This record gives sequence, C-alpha cells and structure tokens, in this order.
Amino acid sequence: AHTVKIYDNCIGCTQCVRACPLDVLEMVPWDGCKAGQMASAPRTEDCVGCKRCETACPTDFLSIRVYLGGETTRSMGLAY
Amino acid sequence: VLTPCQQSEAFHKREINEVRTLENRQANYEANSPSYLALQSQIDQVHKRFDKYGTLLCGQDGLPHLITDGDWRHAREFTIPALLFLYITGWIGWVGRSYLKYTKETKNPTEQEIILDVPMALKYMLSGFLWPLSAWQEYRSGQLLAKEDEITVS
Amino acid sequence: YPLNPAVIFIALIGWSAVAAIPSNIPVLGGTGLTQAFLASIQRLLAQYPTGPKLDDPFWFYLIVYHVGLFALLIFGQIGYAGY
Amino acid sequence: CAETEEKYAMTWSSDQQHIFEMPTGGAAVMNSGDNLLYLARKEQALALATQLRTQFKIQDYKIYRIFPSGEVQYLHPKDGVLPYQVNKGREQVGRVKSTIGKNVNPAQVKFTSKATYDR
Amino acid sequence: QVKVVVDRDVVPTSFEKWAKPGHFSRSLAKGPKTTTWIWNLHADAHDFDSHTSSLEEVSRKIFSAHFGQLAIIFIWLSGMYFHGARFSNYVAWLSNPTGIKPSAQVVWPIVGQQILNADVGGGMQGIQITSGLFQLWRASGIVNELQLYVTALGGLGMAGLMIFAGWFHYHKAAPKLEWFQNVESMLNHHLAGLLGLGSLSWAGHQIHVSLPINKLLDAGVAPSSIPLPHEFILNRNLMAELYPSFQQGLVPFFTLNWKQYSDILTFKGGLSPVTGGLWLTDVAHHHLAIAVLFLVAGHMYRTNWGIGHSIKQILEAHKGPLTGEGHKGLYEILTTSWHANLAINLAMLGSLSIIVAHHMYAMPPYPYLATDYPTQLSLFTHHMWIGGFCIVGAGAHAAIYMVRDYSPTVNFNNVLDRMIRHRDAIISHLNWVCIFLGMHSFGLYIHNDTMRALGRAQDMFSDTAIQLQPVFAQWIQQIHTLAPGNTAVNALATASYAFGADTVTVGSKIAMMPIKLGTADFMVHHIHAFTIHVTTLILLKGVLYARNSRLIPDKANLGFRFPCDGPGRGGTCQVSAWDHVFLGLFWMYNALSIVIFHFSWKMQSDVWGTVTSNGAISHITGGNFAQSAITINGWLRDFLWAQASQVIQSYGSSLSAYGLMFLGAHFVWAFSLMFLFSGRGYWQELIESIVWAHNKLKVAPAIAPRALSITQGRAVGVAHYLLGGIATTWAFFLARIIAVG
Amino acid sequence: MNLKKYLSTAPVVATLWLFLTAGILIELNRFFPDSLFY
Amino acid sequence: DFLVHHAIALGLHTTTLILVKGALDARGSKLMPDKKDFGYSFPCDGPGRGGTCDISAWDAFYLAMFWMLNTIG
Amino acid sequence: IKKGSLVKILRPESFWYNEVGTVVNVETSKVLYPVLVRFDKVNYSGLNSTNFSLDELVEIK
Ligand code: CLA
Ligand code: CLA
Ligand code: CLA
Ligand code: CLA
Ligand code: CLA
Ligand SMILES: CC1=C(C/C=C(\C)CCC[C@H](C)CCC[C@H](C)CCCC(C)C)C(=O)c2ccccc2C1=O
Ligand code: SF4
Ligand code: SF4
Ligand code: SF4
Repeated sequence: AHTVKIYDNCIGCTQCVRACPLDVLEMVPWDGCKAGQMASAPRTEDCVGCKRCETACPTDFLSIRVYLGGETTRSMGLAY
Repeated sequence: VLTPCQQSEAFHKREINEVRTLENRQANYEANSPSYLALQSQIDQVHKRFDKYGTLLCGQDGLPHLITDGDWRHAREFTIPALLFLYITGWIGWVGRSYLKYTKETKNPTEQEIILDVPMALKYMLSGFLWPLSAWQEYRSGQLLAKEDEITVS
Repeated sequence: YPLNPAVIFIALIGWSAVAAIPSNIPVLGGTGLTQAFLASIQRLLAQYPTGPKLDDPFWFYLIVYHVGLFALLIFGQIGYAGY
Repeated sequence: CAETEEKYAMTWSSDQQHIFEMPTGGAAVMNSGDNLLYLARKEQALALATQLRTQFKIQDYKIYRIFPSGEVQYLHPKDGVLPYQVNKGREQVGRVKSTIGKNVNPAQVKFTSKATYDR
Repeated sequence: QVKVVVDRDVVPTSFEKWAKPGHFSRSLAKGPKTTTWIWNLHADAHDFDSHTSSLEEVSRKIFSAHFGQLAIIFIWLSGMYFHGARFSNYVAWLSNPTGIKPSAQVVWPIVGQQILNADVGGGMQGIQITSGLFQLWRASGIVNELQLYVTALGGLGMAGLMIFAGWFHYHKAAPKLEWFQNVESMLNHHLAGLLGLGSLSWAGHQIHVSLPINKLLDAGVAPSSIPLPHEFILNRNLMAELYPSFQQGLVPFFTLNWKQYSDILTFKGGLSPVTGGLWLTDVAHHHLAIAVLFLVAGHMYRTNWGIGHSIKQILEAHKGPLTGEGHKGLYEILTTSWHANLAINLAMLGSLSIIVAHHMYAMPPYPYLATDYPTQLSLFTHHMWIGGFCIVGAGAHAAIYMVRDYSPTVNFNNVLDRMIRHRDAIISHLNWVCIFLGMHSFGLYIHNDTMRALGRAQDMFSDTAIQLQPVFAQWIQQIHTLAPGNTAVNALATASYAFGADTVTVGSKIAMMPIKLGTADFMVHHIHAFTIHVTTLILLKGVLYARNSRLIPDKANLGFRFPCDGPGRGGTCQVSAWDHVFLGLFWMYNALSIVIFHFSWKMQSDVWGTVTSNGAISHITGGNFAQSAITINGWLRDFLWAQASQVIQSYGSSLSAYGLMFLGAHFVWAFSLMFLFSGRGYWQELIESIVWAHNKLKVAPAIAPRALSITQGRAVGVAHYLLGGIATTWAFFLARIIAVG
Repeated sequence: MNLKKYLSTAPVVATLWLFLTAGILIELNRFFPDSLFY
Repeated sequence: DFLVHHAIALGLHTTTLILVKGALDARGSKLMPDKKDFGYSFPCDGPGRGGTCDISAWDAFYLAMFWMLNTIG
Repeated sequence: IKKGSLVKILRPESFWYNEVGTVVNVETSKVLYPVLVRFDKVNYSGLNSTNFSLDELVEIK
C-alpha cells in the first residue's frame, strides 16, 4: 500500500484530515503538542496517494510524508 | 590569411555588387522623387559603410572579421567596447544590488519591488557610477559578500 | 415509449399528393415534384446499371423527395405527440 | 464489475427532498426519508460526503463496503464521530520519532528489505 | 417588464487603486511574497466570476469592459484608415490595381530595414499589404485620401465615445442586473437594431455610394473625373444616367412595382468579369434581404407590449420524450451564467469566421480581390485561425460554466445533464470516430506513401490507381452547376465559379476556376473531419468531465485551472477542464494547419496562376495536387520543400522580413517545448540554486523568485507553440504568394 | 495624486526605461549608423 | 568554427547543468529534501508547495536527453 | 529563548536553514516543538509561520 507516515512535527491543525478525501487520516489525542492532537493513518489500504494531504500540511516541512508503495485495485483508484 | 580589408578583392567586389544592386532600384524613379533621394542617402550610407571598415581584416570571404586577443591594434575592434560594456553592466549590476540592499531594510520589501521608489531608485541609478572603486571599497570592508546563507541538506 | 406505431402510408399520401399537381414548370421537372420522379425511376428500375452523376431527376429527385418524406413521417410521429 | 469488484453502497438519510449531484454525474432524485446509493470507488463516496456535508446536515451516513463475498464494512465514522474531530478511542499508527532530518540514508538500507525511515 | 434602473456614482475615479495592484482580489491583495503573485495578478485580471459572486457587480464590470474592447477596435480601424491616408499608395492603386501591389506601411529608415520598403509601384514604396484593405475601400467607394483621413478621425471620435462610454458605464452611470436579464429585449435590439439597421444602412451606402462609384471604376474612370458620393444625392440625374431606375424615385417602391428596381438591385451571382468581384447590385440587394429579413427576425420577443415570445415558454414547450424534462432551465442558465453565453457565442462566432473564410475564397466579394492572390490567401487564413481559436474558447467557457456556475437544482432532468448521465457513451463514440477517421484519413496516406515508395504505384489511391473519387461533393457541386437555370430561376450565373462555368480572368490573372475534386481532395476532407472530431473529443471531454469525472469525483471542489490531483491513481497530471483546452489548442494548430495546407496548395495547383494567349491555362504549381497530395513525400516535398523556396531565398530583398519571421517563429515554436516537457519541480531548485548566487552577493530579490506554476508553465507552452507555429505558416505563406502573385 | 504611484510601478517604469534606452539605441543608431569600430 | 564552437560549449555546459543539477540535487533540494527516500525515478511530489512536476533525479536524464540530442545534433 | 529573539536554525530540512527569524510563542508544557518562529521570507507552502525545538534555537547578539 501507499505507506503514509505522520511524523512528530504534526501540530494537529487538521487540514490534513479535512484535506484527505479518503478518510485514511484521523486525529489521535497525543499529549505532545499544544492542541494535544497528532494525526494517524490507520486505513492506508484505501490510500490513493494523491498527496492532497501534503498540500494542506502547514508544518515546517511535511509532518505527513506520503511514500508511494503498493498498487492494489483500491490504491490505483480504477472505477471498473 | 586576414588581409587588411581596404585592399581585399572580394571586399570591393561586394562594394560594386551592393552599390550596383541597390542602385538598380534607384533608376526606377525620377530625379526628384522622395524615394530617389532616399536611395541617394542609402548609396551614401553604403560608401560610408565600406570606407569606415577600412582598417578591419576581411579574409578570402570579403567579409570583415574580428580579432579578440587584445593585440592593441585590434583594441577598437573588441577590447575598448569590452571595457566599455563591463563598465555599463557593472553600473547596472551595482545599481540593482545597491537598490536591493536598500529595500531589504525598509518597511515592506514586497511593495518596494512592485512600486519602485523613484526618489531612492533614481538616487541609486545615478550614484552607482564608480562601481570599481566603490564596490571594491565595499568589498574591502567584507560587505559585498556574505556567509552562512541558505543551502539544502549538505 | 413509442406507444403509437400506427401509420406510415399517411405520409406517402401526405407528401406525394401535395407535390404532384403543383408543376411549377421551368425547373428540372416540367411536371410536379413527384411526377418528375415516378417517371424517372421506371426507366431505371428494371436492373439498369446506369444513372451516373449527370442523371439529374434520379439523384436530385431522390434526395429532395426523401428529405420531405423523412420530414413528413417524422412529423407524423409528432402526430402522436398530442396524445 | 459487481461480481468481482468491491461495490460501495452508501446509506444515509435526510429530512427534505433536496437534489444533489452524482459522482457519475448529473442530478439525482434524493429520496427524502432514507436512501442507499451504490457506487464504484471510495473517492466518489467521500467526495459525495463532502458534497452533502459541506452544504448541509446529512449525518448518520456511511457507505457499507459491499465486498464481493457478500457482507459489508463501516469506516466513516467508526466510533461515530467525524474524523478530524478527536475521539479517545483511536490508536495512532504511522509515526516516527522525529522529522525527515533523522531518517536513515538509503545506502544504509540498500540490500535490506527495510524503509528509509524505520530506525 | 422592461425598465432600466441605473446606479449613479458607483465607483470613485481616483488613481488610488492603481497604486494597489491586486486590489480586486481579496485572495491576492496580500501582496507578493513570491513571484507567482505577479502572474496570478494577470491570471485574475479578468476572472470576473472570481472577484465577487454578486452578478450585478460582475455584470457592470464586463459590460463596461466591452466598451474598452470597442475602443481598441476603433483605434485599430482609425489606424487602418490613417495608414491608408498618409502612408498608403491607395490613390495610385485605384488607377491600375492589377499592376500595383497594395502597400500601406512605410518602414522607417534605420540600419538595413529600409530595404523592406518594397517598390510595389505607385511611385512610393513600403511593405506590401496582404490584409486586403484597398479592396474593401474600392468596394466601399473611398476615392481619395480625404475620406481616409476623415474616416480615421471619426474612428478616433468613436474611440473617444467608447472610452467615455465605458468609463460612463462603470463609474457614473452603471446599470442593475435587472437590465441585463432582460434578454428578449437584448435579442430584440441586436437582431433588429444592430444587424437589421446595419445591413439596411449598409445597403444605403452601397446604393448611394458604391453602385455609382463601382460602376464608374468598372467603366475605368480615373480617380479625378469621379464625382464625390456627395454629388450623387443633390440630384438624381448623375445616377439616372448610371442606373435609370433612380428617375422614378421611391414611387415604384411604395406601389410595390419592384420589377422597376432591376437596375439597382438584381439576383445575378457569379462574379464581375471586369473587376473580379461580386456584383454590387447583388450585394446591395443582398443587404436589403438581410435588412427586411432581420427586421422581421427582431420582432419575436415579447418585452412590454404583450406581443412576441419569451424564451422560457419556448424552451418549456419542447418537452420531448427521450429527454424527459425538455429544455427546462436553459433560460435560467443563460441569463445567470455569463461563461455559458461566452461558450455559445464563441462557438457561433468562430464557426461564422470559418464560414467567412470559405465564402471569401470562392465568391470573392471585393473588386480586384481575387486578382492579388496574397489578399485572397490571408483573408482565408486569418479568419480561419481566429475561427479556430474561438471554438476552443467555446470548449473552455463551456467548462468554466460546468465547473463554477453549475447548479443541479435548476438543472435536474433536462436536456443538459441527461447527456452527462451517458457522457461515457458520448466520449466513447467520439473515441471510436477519431480512431476510425484516423485510420481512414491518414492510413491512406501511409498507404500511398508505401505503395509509391515500394514502386507499386498501381496500388495507390490516385486517379490511375484505386480511386476514391468523392461522390457526394461532386454530385452536389454538379447541382450547383445546374442552379441558375433550373432552381435559381431568376439567377443568371451560379453561386460561384468554384462550382459551375469556365473560369473568370481579370488582367491575365485567374480570379476563380471551377475546382475539381478527385481522390486526393477526398482524403484531405477526411483529414479535416478527423482533426475536427479530435478537437470535439477533447473539448467535449473537457466539458462532460469538467465538474465530476469518474477518475476525480471532485473537480468543482478543486476548480478550473487546477493543475492535477497528484501521483495518486498512478499519476493524475493534466486532468482539469482547463487542461483539455490546453490540448485542444495543439489540436487547433494541427487541424487548421492542415486546413490551410489544403487551401494554399490545392488553390496553387487547381485555381490560381495566369492565363496566356488563346485562353490557355497555367497554374502556379501546374496541376500538381492529385498526383502529389495522395502521399506525404509529395506533400512535404512538393509542398513544404518547394513552396518554401521563395521564403528561403528571400534575403537581400523586401521579403527578407518574412525570412526573419520564419526562423524566429521556428525559434518560438521550438522554445515552447522547454515549457511543455519540463516542469517546475526542476526549475524551482534550479532557480533556488541561482538564489544561492544572489544571497552570496546580497542581491536577494525581495519578491521571492519562484518558478512558474504548473498551469502557467503549460499555458505558456501553448502560447509559444501557437505563436511560433502560426507565425511560421504566416511568414511562409505571405513570402510564398507575395513572391509570385 | 496617486497617479505618480502608478507611474512608479514595475511595468510602467519598465516601459519608461526600456523605451528610453531603446531610444538611446535607435537615436544613437540614426546619428552614427554602421558602428563596428570602438 | 568560432560561432558553432561556442554553440557546442553551450550544449555541453547546459547538458552538464542539467546533469550536475539532477546529480547533486539528486540527493536533496530545498523544494523537497526527501529525495533520497523516494529512490531515483519517482514521479513527483504532487501539487504541494507550488507544484512539483519532475523534481526527481530522473529529470537530469530526461531533460539532458533532449539537450544531448540537441548538442550532438 | 524568549519571545522576540532573533534565532538562527540548525536543522537541514528547515527551509530557513541558517537564516535568522523572530520568535512568536514558546510553550513550557513539554511540547517537542514549542518555539514558534516566523520569518521575513516565505517557503513554498506560502507560509512563514513554523515552529522548532530547543536544539535548533541559536540566537544572535
Ligand atoms: C538586481 C540586478 C541583478 C544583479 C546584480 C544580478 C547579478 C547576477 N545574476 Mg541575475 N537576474 C536578475 C537581476 C540581477 N542579477 C533578474 C531580474 C533576473 C531574472 C531575469 C536574473 C536572473 C539570473 C539568472 C537566471 C542567473 C543570474 C546570475 C547572476 C550572477 C552572474 C551574472 C549574470 O550573468 O547575470 C545574469 C543576468 C541576466 C540573466 C539578465 C539581467 C537581468 C536584468 C535584465 C538586469 C537586472 C537589472 C535590474 C532589473 C535593475 C533593477 C534595479 C533598479 C531599477 C534600481 C550575478 C550575481 C547567474 C548566476 O547564478 O551566476 C552565478 C544565473 O544563472 N541572474
Ligand atoms: C437597437 C439598439 C442597440 C444597438 C444598436 C446595440 C448595439 C450594440 N450592443 Mg447593445 N443593447 C441594447 C440595444 C442596442 N445595442 C439593449 C436594449 C440592451 C439591453 C437589453 C443591450 C445590451 C447590451 C450588452 C449587455 C452588450 C451590448 C453590446 C453591444 C455592441 C456589440 C458590438 C458590436 O456589434 O459593435 C458594433 C458597433 C456599433 C455598430 C456601434 C454602435 C453605436 C451606435 C451609435 C448605436 C449605439 C446607440 C446607443 C445604444 C444608445 C444609448 C442611449 C443613450 C445615449 C441615451 C453593439 C454596439 C455588447 C458590447 O460590446 O457592449 C457595448 C454587450 O456586451 N448590448
Ligand atoms: C434576393 C436577395 C439576395 C441576393 C441578391 C443575394 C446575393 C448574394 N448572396 Mg445572399 N442571402 C439572402 C438573399 C440574397 N443574397 C438571404 C435572404 C439570405 C439568408 C438566408 C442570404 C444568405 C447568404 C449567405 C450566407 C451568403 C450569401 C452570399 C451572397 C452572394 C453570393 C453570390 C451568389 O450567387 O449568391 C446568390 C445568393 C443565394 C443563392 C442565396 C439565396 C438566399 C435565399 C433568398 C433565401 C430565402 C430565405 C427563405 C427563408 C428560404 C430559406 C430556405 C430555402 C433555401 C429553401 C450574393 C451577393 C454569400 C456571400 O457572402 O458572398 C461572398 C454567402 O456566403 N447570402
Ligand atoms: C504524429 C504524432 C501523433 C500521432 C500519430 C497521434 C495519434 C493519435 N492521437 Mg495524438 N497527439 C499528438 C501527436 C500524435 N497523435 C500530440 C503531439 C499531442 C499533443 C497535444 C496529442 C494529443 C492527443 C490527444 C489529446 C488525443 C490524441 C488522440 C490520438 C489518436 C486519435 C485516434 C486516431 O487517429 O487513431 C488512428 C491512428 C493513427 C492515425 C495512427 C497511425 C495508425 C496507422 C494508420 C495504422 C497502424 C500502423 C501499423 C499497421 C501498426 C501495426 C504494426 C506494428 C504493431 C509493428 C491517435 C492515435 C486521441 C485519443 O486518445 O484517441 C482518440 C486524444 O484524445 N492525441
Ligand atoms: C488504415 C488505412 C488503410 C487502408 C484502408 C488500407 C487498405 C489497403 N492496403 Mg494498406 N497500409 C496501411 C493502411 C491502410 N491500408 C498502412 C498504415 C500501412 C503501413 C503500415 C499499409 C501497408 C500496406 C501494404 C504493405 C500493402 C497494403 C495493401 C492494402 C490493400 C489490401 C489490404 C487488404 O487485403 O485489406 C484487408 C482488409 C480486411 C481484412 C478487411 C477488414 C476491414 C473490414 C472492411 C471492416 C468491415 C466492418 C463492417 C463495416 C462492420 C459493419 C457491418 C456489420 C455490423 C454487419 C488495401 C487497399 C496491399 C496492397 O497491395 O494494396 C493493394 C499491400 O501490399 N497496405
Ligand atoms: C524555463 C522554465 C521556467 C522558468 C521561467 C522564469 C521563471 C521566467 C523567466 C522570464 C521572467 C519574465 C523573467 C523576469 C524578469 C523581469 C521581466 C525583470 C527584467 C527586467 C526587464 C526585462 C523588465 C519555469 O518557471 C517553468 C515552469 C513550469 C514548466 C516549465 C518551466 C520552464 O521551462
Ligand atoms: S500535520 Fe500539518 S496538517 Fe496534518 S495536522 Fe499537524 S498541522 Fe494539520
Ligand atoms: S495520500 Fe492521498 S489520500 Fe492518503 S492522505 Fe495523503 S492525500 Fe489523502
Ligand atoms: S506535479 Fe506533475 S505530477 Fe505532481 S501532480 Fe502536478 S502534475 Fe501530477
């Protein structure tokens, strides 16, 4: 699968989950930031890899870095 | 071999051929046509064109070549407009550098570059005239350069 | 959707009879639009390999008769729109 | 097709018969009481979730993923609350300790079946 | 109802907001922290449906902007009338048009470029016109320089009325939206008032100016014995000599004895055998037919008086069964969304311009227009090219409707979105037609290419070989031969001499020859149907997949000029509804490049050229089309290698500026490829690696130097591919036909 | 009042300087044409 | 000889500009310094951060092939 | 250290690496990246406002 990794720069502004149109990303309460939040990517089996998250990631440089991995039916986004 | 151009054969062949060829259109008009006077001025601007290329070097092609060695006999060919040119874009470059180190310390450096402050612009446009011994004396203060600016990973 | 596949021949009544008696002479057909066609198909119908591009009343009254005949049968199925 | 690919049937309810836009295209009838909606892929479905949720209230909505064996799944939400909102049930997976700046060089990963970031 | 509510003192007129670039966009009034603000300043200069959603303020902005466009057009035509006045040889051209080549622009004498001043005759030199202004002035009856000066100064006068009108209609009297959605009145005044009184008043100009003047110039009168158009209306006596129906006055008009007006008006067709143009009796009669016919046409829209239609009750009445709802919604689409109106009007405007090209080559309507072949070529070619680009503007602004201004509530089950329900079945059959026509339009050329290259010319598609004689075009052209006796009963000659009788020659120059269409002309028409179907594929794929595709199901959430989605779905570069227009501009270049490469080479083989003694024939290439258009080596060799030779040897002469705009246009064409192939992920840190070299010398620019964005970094590849690609054929064509014709 | 700010922007002063040096080149190439020396 | 040999040195220094660019910014650039992680010829970084068409070290080959054919041309 | 201090960075994937910047907010609640630093110039995300840890907190005098 397209392995999404979410590093410790994630200050939890949640433009990533609102920017992902696939709900691979959710927010996890993590007591290491000011908002107490840090994003998680549990459901990367549906991850397209369109990097619409990384556009809307206002950290220093890309707390959430999408690595293009496997290519299944769902991860290739073919309709048929 | 670069012959001196005032005596080369194919040079004067181009003289006869272009004065005659452009002259062929001059017999298409009367003695007081405005075009006929214009081709009088053009024939003048061809004989002057070929007399003012006398001290060049046209080889077997009949076309005036150049020399860029700094032989000091070819200094009016290359090196005098070379030093002249380097003075002119040393002017331009020192104007632009001096204006950017102006607007770097202002209120809003973004609005400074759309709308040029023609007061301070035309200050630096004219003040950057003596950039060798002004840029050089700002180099001896260790200020033309910089250190520890942006870079990638290594 | 085509609930009324009723009649087609009412266009053949409706397009030939409106185009037979108006001759309007000095055109290709000195007779009407259809009389210049039915006479100019019976000369070619008995397996004649002729009828080139210079055969005027076969091709020209082919297309000009089919283009009004198509229009009047289509408008005949529009004659089952008010139901 | 439906006999070999995971059809995505989106089930949701509403209050009034509005009109939304299909991801296949055009306007849809939008049954007011309760309506399911078969689709082709997930981005169509959550793009429709953005299509309706950013306009108005369409909550109690989620696609039941019809995988071709026959049964369903449930993803958005799972704990019942919206994903960018924070619930105390989700376990974070997919992190490392620092930025990319401490990720390993790929000559240290060469001839090994590792990642450029696991360390 | 119809009433005009106008806001007064809308916007103050100080120069304050000129000091705020990007005042208009709150998304862009932050100021440039990067250089992408510079280009987004110009990419949002006319996104009027992106400034504010309020259609009143938008509609004021556009309606005032049109007057700026008409101001630039009146500056342009006043420029053409002044360059006709002071600089042209038009007065001397009016004496002998077949000998004197038309020139207006007289190049200033700087280094060398005074040699561009071509001695075209008339005693005065300058670079040769190909725009054909002198033919429209001989048709319009402009005699001496005085009407060119005065009409130029009236052009500046109307330019002042359009600047003052646009300022007046944005700032100190600007209307409401209820004025604009009053569209039955808008059609009611444009069909009748604009076009109706335009064609009627132009029939006035032709009957009271051109018919006496181009009867006298048809009689060969020098431009000194010709009286002014002034002097034909003080008395009918100077026109009753020329046309003896003016003696009866308007009395046979009001008694409907219009048989009496056979002098002024007739239906002859053909061409004038003396001037090589249309009969201005036919053209003036024609503008009367547009006059009465359009003034009939204007009065079918109910505005205040309860007489006429409304568009709503028309579009509702076509409630067809296979569409379900009928055309319900389109009066609300086309009166609330401007971009849809721009799609329709650019489609019909562009196709009108193509229609203009095809009607000007074969029925050359101006006197001595088909004599000078460059004005005959480049007025086909130019109107073909804008006639192309406007169709891509239809394919763009249809998509700009579909992305921004689509609303499924007003647009539910009607004729529109029921297409989008089966847009797979639209685009899939365009895909099939494109492949089928590509095989059967270009595979025939690879066939004849191989069979000629394999020696077996017995297996080609020539007239000698396996022929592909176009049956339908030759048949209907044969009908057009048989028009003026049979069906056009009151005609004399055909609709053109591209159809029927033997050729018309003026001054030993072939004005129009009947065009023969055999087995090569066939295959080039299938080129044209093919590359038309490909642009229709990209510009319907750009509209039906504009708002929500099945690849990307939220494009309206992304926009119109978005570049992409990402590398997901295996890469989704170039997927927006703008990017299809990016592609349709290259296919515009293809399709029109082979339209004009059909035109300028069939009519250098089958029409143009000279005639010699005993009426004998001579074409320019000499009949070298049907034996040579069937291949590509015949096409590239015998056309692009052979017709280039007068562009390439053009140095040392007045045609050398085309020898510069030929190579420089190869440069711009080749320079587009740098923008098309690469992308800003290279150039951004190439540039930032140069920003190191500015940060070292403290020459860091305060506006941060980004590279271009993606959509700009491909839009500029289009706009260089087309500027260089179009200016190559421009310089090639005008340097070809000026060198002979 | 604020017109002089518009006449201080980047493209307008770009034309009022490249127009000016353009006139330096053209007016310096009408008076002394064909200048390959010096 | 003079003019062409300047055009050839133009072709070489451009082609090595591409190659030394995408061979020393092959590892890390200030657009994305993660370029060591995605391997050699990864497609892009998506539209984020301005747009990222052809950031990879495969653009050195990709563009320097066009400049190679130009120069040997 | 404090708010308003002019701070050079020593992290190689910072866009403003070896460029000074102003401190806006510092939290003392063991956040791993507490020191919010914004800058004059602007990265490719359009955003000068970032945050850092304490090892990458080098001031000037
Ligand atoms: C402020 C003016 C200025 C100055 C002093 C420099 C100086 C330099 N640039 Mg340059 N550059 C500038 C503006 C300037 N640039 C602009 C506006 C652009 C965008 C077109 C570039 C694009 C550019 C590139 C792409 C490259 C350089 C490079 C270089 C370096 C090598 C010299 C060279 O070939 O220049 C190059 C000169 C040009 C490309 C054309 C000149 C640019 C304009 C036309 C003239 C600048 C005058 C300025 C606009 C005046 C404004 C201020 C005034 C109104 C008050 C040198 C440090 C090179 C480098 O890194 O070498 C180490 C390199 O590869 N520059
Ligand atoms: C019969 C009256 C009439 C006439 C002649 C026109 C003519 C025109 N309209 Mg128009 N219009 C009219 C009524 C009329 N309109 C009405 C009633 C409405 C409201 C429903 C509109 C709404 C409208 C819009 C929204 C737009 C136009 C535009 C245009 C121009 C198209 C460009 C063209 O063909 O250039 C050819 C140019 C000419 C033939 C020159 C025409 C100038 C003469 C003198 C007629 C103008 C008289 C003027 C309208 C009277 C105003 C009264 C006032 C002075 C008291 C053209 C000038 C478009 C345009 O370009 O905007 C200007 C445009 O976008 N019109
Ligand atoms: C009797 C009036 C009249 C006259 C003298 C002309 C004369 C001319 N027209 Mg024409 N035209 C007319 C009426 C007229 N037109 C009408 C009413 C229309 C609108 C339908 C047009 C539309 C038109 C176009 C689109 C073009 C011309 C062109 C021309 C010129 C070509 C020479 C030729 O042989 O054309 C002879 C003209 C004809 C054979 C046209 C006959 C049109 C009839 C009168 C239409 C009757 C209207 C009625 C509703 C029936 C429509 C359906 C019908 C076909 C069954 C010539 C000057 C061409 C041009 O611009 O020249 C360069 C051109 O491209 N005309
Ligand atoms: C000369 C280069 C070239 C060629 C040949 C094509 C060809 C094609 N493009 Mg195209 N295109 C090109 C450049 C080219 N493009 C460029 C430069 C752009 C830049 C903007 C585009 C953009 C573009 C778009 C945007 C689209 C196309 C589409 C198409 C296809 C149209 C359907 C068709 O004609 O099928 C017929 C095929 C041919 C005429 C090719 C020759 C086939 C010969 C005649 C027969 C087979 C040869 C041989 C027997 C094979 C067997 C031997 C072999 C196996 C060993 C067609 C294959 C469209 C598409 O997807 O298809 C509809 C489409 O939407 N193109
Ligand atoms: C796509 C365009 C095209 C066309 C139409 C042709 C046609 C032809 N080529 Mg050819 N050729 C082409 C492209 C084309 N070529 C290209 C691109 C190349 C170079 C790669 C060549 C290279 C080539 C060579 C080297 C030779 C030919 C030859 C021939 C001829 C005989 C071939 C043959 O037996 O056909 C085979 C035809 C079929 C198998 C029929 C299949 C198509 C049918 C008609 C489809 C019908 C479907 C139907 C309409 C469905 C609807 C009805 C249904 C629903 C009931 C024939 C005239 C030969 C020759 O000597 O010429 C005389 C020969 O030696 N060609
Ligand atoms: C070369 C190139 C660039 C670089 C183009 C640069 C950024 C623009 C160079 C031209 C501008 C206009 C230079 C700016 C100079 C100003 C005009 C100031 C100069 C002074 C006077 C001329 C006014 C891209 O940004 C790009 C993006 C996407 C795909 C391909 C490419 C691409 O091939
Ligand atoms: S990483 Fe960037 S985007 Fe994802 S949550 Fe933290 S801040 Fe919001
Ligand atoms: S990868 Fe594509 S899908 Fe998965 S999060 Fe980043 S953007 Fe949303
Ligand atoms: S940059 Fe090139 S690849 Fe990355 S998304 Fe935009 S287009 Fe697709």
